[PDB]
Amino acid sequence: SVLTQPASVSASPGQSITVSCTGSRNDVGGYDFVSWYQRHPGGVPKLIIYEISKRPSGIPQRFSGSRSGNTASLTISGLQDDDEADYYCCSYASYDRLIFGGGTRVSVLRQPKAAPSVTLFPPSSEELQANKATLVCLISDFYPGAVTVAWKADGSPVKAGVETTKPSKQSNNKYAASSYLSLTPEQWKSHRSYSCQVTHEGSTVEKTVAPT
Amino acid sequence: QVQLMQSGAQLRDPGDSLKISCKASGYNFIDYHIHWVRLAPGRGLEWMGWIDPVGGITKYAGQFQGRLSLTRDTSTNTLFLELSRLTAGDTAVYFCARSMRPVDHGIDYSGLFVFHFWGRGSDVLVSSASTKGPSVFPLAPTAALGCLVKDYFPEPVTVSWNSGALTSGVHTFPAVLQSSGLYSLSSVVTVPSSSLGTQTYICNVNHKPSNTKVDKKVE
Repeated sequence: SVLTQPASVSASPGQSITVSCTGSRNDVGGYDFVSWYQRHPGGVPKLIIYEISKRPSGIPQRFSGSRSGNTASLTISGLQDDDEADYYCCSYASYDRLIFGGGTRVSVLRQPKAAPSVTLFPPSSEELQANKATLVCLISDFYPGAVTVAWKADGSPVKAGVETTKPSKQSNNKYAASSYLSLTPEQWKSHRSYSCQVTHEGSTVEKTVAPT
Repeated sequence: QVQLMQSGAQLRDPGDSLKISCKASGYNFIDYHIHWVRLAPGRGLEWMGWIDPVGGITKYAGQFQGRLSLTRDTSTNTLFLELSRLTAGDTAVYFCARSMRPVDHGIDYSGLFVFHFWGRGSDVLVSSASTKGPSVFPLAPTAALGCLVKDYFPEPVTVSWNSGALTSGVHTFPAVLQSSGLYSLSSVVTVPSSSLGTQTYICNVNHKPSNTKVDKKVE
């Protein structure tokens, strides 16, 4: 099971954000054993909150935790640069299990928001002649560094064959990422279009290519 | 003073076992349950299981039942993880972490359910490569055109354009790791259109591990 968290949230220094963590009566709702973990890019997770609202040693009270029904929430006030991280909720689950949320990127904005440039390439004729096919979705110049990518074949979602990179800081402090959809040529030619959908700060950019 | 010292990163074949260790210090070893947790791409943190150092009793998460074995050596304060029959889905950073508080059996288990002190992590990649040169494909087209540098191992690859003459508007993206355990990257140049057809564009790909140097014209 995966407790449900938003993919990302952002705000400016000195402001407050809240991250939700939605579970069930057999975990978040059923026991008072909800904890939160902070993880910096390339870093080690660190405990921020336990038993829903308690803070361990070293955590200031501007970090706070609550619960309503099956949803736990972490609030961070007075946002500082060090607060930019992935946050994970975690709950005991019946019986004798622990389950994590999928994580939320909290960004502390230090330059204006910038939407991603998206470029989608269809498979090349040379690749098809090698009996293979790859769609390439390139994502650049976005800020802050959090995106999600979804793929559509015609009007439908496609989950198989998708590999997506983490965002990488560019020279200009904006970010780049990319997503690859691997297909058989038969699969490629059997649809009328494929779409790459990039979501950033609540808005989705879509690019489409067609086999013909 | 609580410290968990993990063994390092590893590269493993599909079907191999993964064995990692975690040496504990700065506390009474037998008093604390130890957890293992991993951070896997496209997934958040994933709890794998805990072990009680007293009698070696464990609890495993459902998805690792039948493929995970947690053990302990009390005389060396060391914890071991063995994960069987690796697949690409097992590429992840593996952590050991200490429970918050000792268990009071039959009375209080609350401390079992919190990860307080963490190992530094063991970054694991599951791939059966083997040095392998890339296949380079043109990405046909201000306009954007590129080269796809597909299926190589290991890193890195370098890409230049027009024998080094073209640098403006060039964006070479970080590589993705495919479930095949092979890397792919793309390099894209944004050129003034009207210079299209007027100008030839060639990407020059270098993969030193396999000694491959490819030029690819992008029509």
